[PDB]
Amino acid sequence: MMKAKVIDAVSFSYILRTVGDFLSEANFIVTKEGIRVSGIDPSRVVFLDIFLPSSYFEGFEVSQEKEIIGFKLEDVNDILKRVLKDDTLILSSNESKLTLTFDGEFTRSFELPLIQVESTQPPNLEFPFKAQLLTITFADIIDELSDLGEVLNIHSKENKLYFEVIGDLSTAKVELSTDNGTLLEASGADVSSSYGMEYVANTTKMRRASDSMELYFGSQIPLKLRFKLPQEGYGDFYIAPRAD
Amino acid sequence: MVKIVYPNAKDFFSFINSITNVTDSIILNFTEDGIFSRHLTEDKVLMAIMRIPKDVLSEYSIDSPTSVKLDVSSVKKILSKASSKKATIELTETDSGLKIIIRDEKSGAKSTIYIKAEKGQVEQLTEPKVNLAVNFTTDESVLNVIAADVTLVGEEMRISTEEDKIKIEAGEEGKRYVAFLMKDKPLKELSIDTSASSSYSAEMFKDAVKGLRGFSAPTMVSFGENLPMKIDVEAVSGGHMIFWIAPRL
Amino acid sequence: MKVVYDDVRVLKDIIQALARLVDEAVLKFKQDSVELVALDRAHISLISVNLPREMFKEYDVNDEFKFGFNTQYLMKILKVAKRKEAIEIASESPDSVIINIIGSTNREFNVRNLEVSEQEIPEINLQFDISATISSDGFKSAISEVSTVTDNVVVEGHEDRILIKAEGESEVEVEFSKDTGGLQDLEFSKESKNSYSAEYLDDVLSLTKLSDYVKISFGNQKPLQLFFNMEGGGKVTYLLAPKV
Ligand SMILES: [Br-]
Ligand SMILES: [Br-]
Ligand SMILES: [Br-]
Ligand SMILES: [Br-]
Ligand SMILES: [Br-]
Ligand SMILES: [Br-]
Ligand SMILES: [Br-]
Ligand SMILES: [Br-]
Ligand SMILES: [Br-]
Ligand SMILES: [Br-]
Ligand SMILES: [Br-]
Ligand SMILES: [Br-]
Ligand SMILES: [Br-]
Ligand SMILES: [Br-]
Ligand SMILES: [Br-]
Ligand SMILES: [Br-]
Ligand SMILES: [Br-]
Ligand SMILES: [Br-]
Ligand SMILES: [Br-]
Ligand SMILES: [Br-]
Ligand SMILES: [Br-]
Ligand SMILES: [Br-]
Ligand SMILES: [Br-]
Ligand SMILES: [Br-]
Repeated sequence: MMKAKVIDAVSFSYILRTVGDFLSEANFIVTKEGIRVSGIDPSRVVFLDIFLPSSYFEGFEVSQEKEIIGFKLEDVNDILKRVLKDDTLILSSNESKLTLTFDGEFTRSFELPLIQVESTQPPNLEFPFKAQLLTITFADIIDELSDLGEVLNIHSKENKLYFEVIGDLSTAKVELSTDNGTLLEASGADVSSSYGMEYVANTTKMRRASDSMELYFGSQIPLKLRFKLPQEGYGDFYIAPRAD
Repeated sequence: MVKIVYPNAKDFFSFINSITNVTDSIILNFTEDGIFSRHLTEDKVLMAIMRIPKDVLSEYSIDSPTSVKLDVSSVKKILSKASSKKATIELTETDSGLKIIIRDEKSGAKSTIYIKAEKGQVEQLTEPKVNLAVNFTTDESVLNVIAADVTLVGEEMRISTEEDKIKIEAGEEGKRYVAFLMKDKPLKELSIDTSASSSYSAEMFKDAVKGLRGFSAPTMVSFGENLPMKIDVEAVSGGHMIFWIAPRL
Repeated sequence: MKVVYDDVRVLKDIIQALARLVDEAVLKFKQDSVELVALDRAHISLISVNLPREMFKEYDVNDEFKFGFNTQYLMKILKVAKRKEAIEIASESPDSVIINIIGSTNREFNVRNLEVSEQEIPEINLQFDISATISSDGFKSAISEVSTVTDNVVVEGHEDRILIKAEGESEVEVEFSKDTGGLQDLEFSKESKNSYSAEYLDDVLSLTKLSDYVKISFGNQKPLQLFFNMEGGGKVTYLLAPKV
């Protein structure tokens, strides 16, 4: 039996909507430090890891050392799509049911029977390049480019970040630097890699739950997107590089 | 001459559009009191009533009362785009049926639509004689949240009174829904005469409230113990849109 | 060559219509203006564009440069801009065109220049029986309404009114006259009536955003002419053959 209240229910709902792009089913792993969601997509290209610390919630109470709450992303998202502008959200549970309660205009409560979901967790990593930027800057650029191709090319040059889509009779390019103000910080070697555009584009909904993000990549190593949530929360997405 | 002019094409189309959630074969009744249309779903569960009194009408000329039988399936697309808040709407009888005239004050466009229609004898407007012990006022937006919530969870909606609260339930298996409405959260008004409880078709409630989206005025909802639900809204420009929902059992 | 235009939105409205009409087209950059003349894929209508250098923030064009492009592809590029941000079109090499969408971030597109074969259309002057000037928004509404019930837009001209009509299973008529105030100007010679393809008229409705008013010209057995006089000296003309 647990209970967690999110004041910004809308933003929380966009995190789960993002997870829903990669997973059909998942487990909320609930402990005294907060709630964790991990999973690998069917194509096995993306591993995702979301952690919402207890302090991320307005109220947080647990009865077990470790509670595992399996859910179907479509079903949880159908409910979360019912969220109103200024709703707070309370996630609560027992043995059989997961309850989502919206509060604000009036009080509305949905119950989903738990389902049994097989657990997850795979392989700490060194990256030769790290960038820091506003999530909205990232989201805007990736939405724009996502219609232009199937592969996103990323490379660094003298602490500058480049997003590239190589098309037919066209090539699209964006320069990200501290100088042009698009990056907050960028540091590391000159490296180059490419990733599936669909996977990267799926993370752009995190703009509604995150103001700041971190970007890590290297040659033939994953693209790591860390979306910083309040109170030390994060939404991590590791995307495998396309074969070279 | 059978002729009416309504001040706001957009409000008027909201009426036509509500009635359309029941049928596309509309019967307009031009009576001595104004115009009304009333239609029921095939199972007789949902009733839609458009009632526009002659006093809220900017022009009115009904020499002999008549009903007019229109298929608006194809013209409602035109009516939808031509209906502006700045436009007035005229409905006049022709030899072949009806003519709808929209005069856009902003674009200066005059849209005239001719519709073939059967003429009939004017039917009568009767509503159920029931006392609905429970009353509340809210807006369209609240009702549409509720409708979307319940239809997601199940096919039956149970509404009841729980001591100064209205309680709404749905789901008939694992997945459930519960909502509470109370004064100022979000009820504009609430009147609980005697404890009452009833169940209705979730689909029908959704079709009833889906039409109210074009009306911003306060919406009144009334029900009783195993009795029909009445949903009532007055358009800003005049006239009432009313839905009656038959109870289950 | 290099040009900078500050409202990529106006360009987007033009290319949108163009992309609904034909696959490839040529933007001809000359000393005084950018020109575009294109016959739709079926050869029943003519779109003409003139953009005087006066409306461009920067205009470095010393001789005729021909920008040949895929209309659908250029449409994708112009959509990466949302609000009032600028577009740069440049070219050092005749085989290559650089498009820059300038805003929060600079989006750079490197486009291969296309060798579109053109037919140097004759500067014909046409005699119209009527010219009516009505609001562009009004025109769009009338066309939208009539198109829901017919493929045959009947246009009718009198000394005091122009009418846009559907005749068939659903009779609809939209009037712009003296007394409705919908008629801004009228040049009357002769009573006119003709029918034009609703499909092709729908293709160019984005043009109604370029100006407050559209000058409509036609006659019996004459083609339909839509003239959009934009507030910068810009000129867009659409000429459409009678139906069938
Ligand atoms: Br989902
Ligand atoms: Br339970
Ligand atoms: Br797990
Ligand atoms: Br790592
Ligand atoms: Br490294
Ligand atoms: Br891949
Ligand atoms: Br989004
Ligand atoms: Br990997
Ligand atoms: Br009567
Ligand atoms: Br009334
Ligand atoms: Br409609
Ligand atoms: Br207008
Ligand atoms: Br009685
Ligand atoms: Br509706
Ligand atoms: Br209203
Ligand atoms: Br030249
Ligand atoms: Br010129
Ligand atoms: Br329209
Ligand atoms: Br004129
Ligand atoms: Br004709
Ligand atoms: Br348009
Ligand atoms: Br010009
Ligand atoms: Br022309
Ligand atoms: Br044709």
